[PDB]
Amino acid sequence: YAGFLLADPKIQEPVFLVEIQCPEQAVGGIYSVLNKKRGQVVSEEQRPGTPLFTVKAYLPVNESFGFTGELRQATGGQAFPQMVFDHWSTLGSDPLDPTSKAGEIVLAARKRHGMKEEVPGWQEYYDKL
Amino acid sequence: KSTAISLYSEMSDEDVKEIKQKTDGNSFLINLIDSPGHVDFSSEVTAALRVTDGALVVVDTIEGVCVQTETVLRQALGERIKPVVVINKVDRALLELQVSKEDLYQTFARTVESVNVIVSTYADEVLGDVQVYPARGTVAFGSGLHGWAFTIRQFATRYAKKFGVDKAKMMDRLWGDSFFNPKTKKWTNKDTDAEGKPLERAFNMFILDPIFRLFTAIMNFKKDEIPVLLEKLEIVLKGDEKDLEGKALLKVVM
Amino acid sequence: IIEPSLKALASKYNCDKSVCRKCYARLPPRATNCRKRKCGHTNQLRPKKKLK
Amino acid sequence: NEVKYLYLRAVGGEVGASAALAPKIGPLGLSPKKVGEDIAKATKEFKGIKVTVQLKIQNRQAAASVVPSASSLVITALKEPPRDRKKDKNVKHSGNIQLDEIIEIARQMRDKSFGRTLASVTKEILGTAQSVGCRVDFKNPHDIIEGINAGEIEIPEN
Amino acid sequence: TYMSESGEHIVAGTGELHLEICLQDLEHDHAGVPLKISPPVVAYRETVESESSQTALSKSPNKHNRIYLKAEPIDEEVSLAIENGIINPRDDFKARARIMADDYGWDVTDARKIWCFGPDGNGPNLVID
Amino acid sequence: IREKKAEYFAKLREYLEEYKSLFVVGVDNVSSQQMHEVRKELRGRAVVLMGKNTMVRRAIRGFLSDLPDFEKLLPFVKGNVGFVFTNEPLTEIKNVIVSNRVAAPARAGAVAPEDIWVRAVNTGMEPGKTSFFQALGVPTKIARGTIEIVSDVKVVDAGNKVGQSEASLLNLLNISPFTFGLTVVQVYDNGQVFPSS
Amino acid sequence: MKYIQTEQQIEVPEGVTVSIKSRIVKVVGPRGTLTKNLKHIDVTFTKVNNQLIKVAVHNGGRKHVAALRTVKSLVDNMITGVTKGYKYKMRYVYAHFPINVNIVEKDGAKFIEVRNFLGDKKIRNVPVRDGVTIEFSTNVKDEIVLSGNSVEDVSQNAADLQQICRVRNKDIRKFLDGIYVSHKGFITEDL
RNA sequence: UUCAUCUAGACAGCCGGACGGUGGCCAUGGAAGUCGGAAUCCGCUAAGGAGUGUGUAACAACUCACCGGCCGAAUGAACUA
Ligand SMILES: [Zn+2]
Repeated sequence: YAGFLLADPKIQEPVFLVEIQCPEQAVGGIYSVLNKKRGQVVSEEQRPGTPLFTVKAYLPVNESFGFTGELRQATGGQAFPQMVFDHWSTLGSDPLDPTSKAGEIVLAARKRHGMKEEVPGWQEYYDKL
Repeated sequence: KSTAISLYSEMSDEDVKEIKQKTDGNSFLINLIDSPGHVDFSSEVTAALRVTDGALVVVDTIEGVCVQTETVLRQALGERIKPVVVINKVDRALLELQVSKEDLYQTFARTVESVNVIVSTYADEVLGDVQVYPARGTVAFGSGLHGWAFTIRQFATRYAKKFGVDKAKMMDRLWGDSFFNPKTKKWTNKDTDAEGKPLERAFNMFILDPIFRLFTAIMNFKKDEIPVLLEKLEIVLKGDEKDLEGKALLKVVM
Repeated sequence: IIEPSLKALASKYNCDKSVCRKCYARLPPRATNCRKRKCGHTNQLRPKKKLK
Repeated sequence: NEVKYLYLRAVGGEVGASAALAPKIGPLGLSPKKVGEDIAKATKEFKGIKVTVQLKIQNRQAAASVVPSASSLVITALKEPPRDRKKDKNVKHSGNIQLDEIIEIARQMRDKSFGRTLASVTKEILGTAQSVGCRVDFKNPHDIIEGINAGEIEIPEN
Repeated sequence: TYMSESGEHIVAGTGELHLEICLQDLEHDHAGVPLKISPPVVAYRETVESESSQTALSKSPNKHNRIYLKAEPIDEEVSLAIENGIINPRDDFKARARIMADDYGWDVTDARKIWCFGPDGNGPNLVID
Repeated sequence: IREKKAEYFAKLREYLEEYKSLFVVGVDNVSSQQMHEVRKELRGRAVVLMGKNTMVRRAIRGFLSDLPDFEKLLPFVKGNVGFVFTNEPLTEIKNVIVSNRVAAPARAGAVAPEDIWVRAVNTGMEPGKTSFFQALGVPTKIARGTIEIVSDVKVVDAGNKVGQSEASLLNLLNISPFTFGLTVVQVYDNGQVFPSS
Repeated sequence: MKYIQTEQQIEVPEGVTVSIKSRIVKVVGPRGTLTKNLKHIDVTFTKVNNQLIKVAVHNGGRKHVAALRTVKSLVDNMITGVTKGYKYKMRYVYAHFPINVNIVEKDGAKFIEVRNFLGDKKIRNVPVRDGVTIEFSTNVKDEIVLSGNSVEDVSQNAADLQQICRVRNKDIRKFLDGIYVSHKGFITEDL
């Protein structure tokens, strides 16, 4: 418990791999949409004979609620998603600082877990000697 | 829900002899499932799509070929399903836009050319000829709400009973560059300016003309025009349904 | 729908306008100064946002 | 017979992906792998450096041909190790390629140039090289134009 | 429909309204009893993103024993190997360490002194003596 | 400012005293690349330089003492005219300038010169552009995965300007109702001017 | 500033005769006679040769002298307004519902009818001022013809149908429907 | 008040060109004038920025500086109270 809290603790969140069968005009929203929900473009492709793309992307599960509808709302219903979890990404922001970017979900995790308000720092769990 | 419904239709020799199908008998039995078209019910239809070989893709003329229309139509073509295309809500197009003779003809062309692009873009290379053609009789026009529609092949026969006209090639004559050329009685293939007063098409001249004239009687509630044309129109009425006004007289007559 | 030429014709009157920071009126020809006295004929203009 | 014509920015000597060809060449009924194979063959010795790839289709034959590019060809000559995307961002380029090397390419360029004199073509082609910012013969590329204007780099217009 | 890793029945559906009407059956048509709805919580993972700048110390309740440890960010490839069976807990020492030392660069000696895998004996958390 | 125009005055003087004969090039509707290809071809043969009509008109006034011949051609110097000095056979120079043409595309706004036709031709075009074809209201049909026109139609009349949509359709089929190139109105030769024709 | 003398010229073509009182301007031509009252302007008219009229203001300021050219535009528009006329072509703009236009009479006022605009059931009746003509002209779909001698009269009414048909509490950038001025020219073609 | 442009045609106005090298170096999945870091080069030049905006995901298709056709005498910009 002590040793974890001295080595720059971080939290890692699961990442979907999402691939989209979308036509040409509506793909532009995805690049706009993803950077508003931290989505990451992996690769673009088009099926031979049809004009629709097939574009693969990484979206953290965090920003993945209601995502298709706004994708449906942004694309006029023309884009169609296929959704699957791929891997985990590490949060760049500190999850120890209560006012940090990762420090709100963990505080919410404290809210849903019943734990204290303060997060255990490395000062506790460690007998200084 | 997607439940099959039973539908039974007898028919006479002239229309069963004119059937290019591997089959035998005089009876046809139609089993139809009404899947809901909501795109978020895309799984109730994908099971529903598989169970059949023909699919009735209903398309609205006002909104045109919409986004979800394309999607399920591509889904049907994924299974190699032969489609029949029916456009509803002509009454909407004939009462909201009031497109008189050519715009209605042109708008139909817009959609059918649009859908023909889709079937030519998504025809699998085992059938090839899944293309839809109003000339081939796979496209109808009518009002689902009011419960009336027509087919060119059904309409193609109605004329030789009074003109003695050929049937084989007039079914594909109703579309494209071919013009009835009234005042001359010749199915010309170009306007040619008619030496002045450029001449009309057979489609506009023959089929839509009675339709729009009846509306003028009906949609303005013109009591003086109903009885004369209906007798020319070889239809019958009932003892009491004659006494119905516009937007409801139209329903029963067609 | 509207044919593109007619759409441009109408938008020249409906969208191709400017706005004063202070008085919000839709009255440029191409103006550099507002015509209203409530804004004091101020020169602070923006082009009216074009849809999408 | 349709002579279909296209360009690329595929990097030399590194197999060009069909993923930038399948959108374009895929529609025109072509096996991507074999037509792509032609691209790699046309780009063999150009290893490391992007260059545009002329491609002439004479009835479904991918005759790709690297357009010899002033920027690209000079950078090949610098001897700097072929840049891999991963390796480093915006690697600068400083090969000491001689001015005499340039005039050979200028003779490769006058057909695609407009200068009255062959020296004027050198002004142009170095002007493209001037964009790149690489060093040439331990001197400012711009002064070569001025030096040429000063009658110093006399070009054998033949 | 299925259960999350934290013991909450996580129903899945096509779109936002589809959940409404399908659930609308539950209280009224399908099940017939009123229940509540909440967004499913995303299960995070905790890790380090540094190399344990300061050495961890802890004292036993009797203070006779002391433990000195280090924390290090095991890389994703080892994590990928662990979860995909490349590094098998059931395998024995002098064989399990060979592949990951050979194909992941680890040191011969340290990889031999693996005490256990955690949690559950096959997780991605590791102890090195 | 003044120096360059005097420099231009000097530049005209030099050509005025280096080429006995010249062409009066009509520069109506000349694009920029078309100029580049022309000056590529005339290399060695001719020189091309045009400029301000007033500067050209003013410069000769200071040159008229040495060059009083150019008086006769001035009332032919009207509008878009330039100067092409050369000492090469009459027939050859005229044809090559007026032979090399460019099938100039139709940009939206340009007046339709004459009635444009669309013919029942096989487009050989990928179907995706059918929407573009539909936009102009062209009856179309898909055979061999390309659009094919059903009927010949006079799209627009002679006169009325080509709209944006029409310009889009013409550009797609490489149809271009515009032929653009360098013209020549007059010819000055050893102090004897006559129309080019 | 106060220019001592500033004037503009007003060409009189062959078919125009101008009767000018103190401020009562009367232009007489082939198609009729136009009259306007300018008692608000304080200008000075002078006939030079029956074919040029010089209008000058003495000791006029920037505010004062600017309106003089306004008068010349006013008189010139009268001159061309009685000779070439002023014609306004009006185009119907509609996305789904075509705007239904009629000509109707109420107490003998030549009311122009707008029905079914945006599907609305109300009747727009706009009186036609004297001298302005309404024509529905073929060969351009859904366009009416607004013609009359005086530019002020035609454009005020040509505009007024535009304002009654503006969309409320809606994004006008998407609802382009309306009846919009298409051309402002002269009744005589190329003249 | 200052600084300018100006019959060797000032400004406004209607029209044309607004190239090629050139998808300038590189990046981002892709970037081609325009998410950006970078150089502000050369030829033809009547003149054109490795680009002022519309613009696509990129393309592309438009467009402006820049300069030229038509008219003719003044005009521009920044500051003062
Ligand atoms: Zn204001």
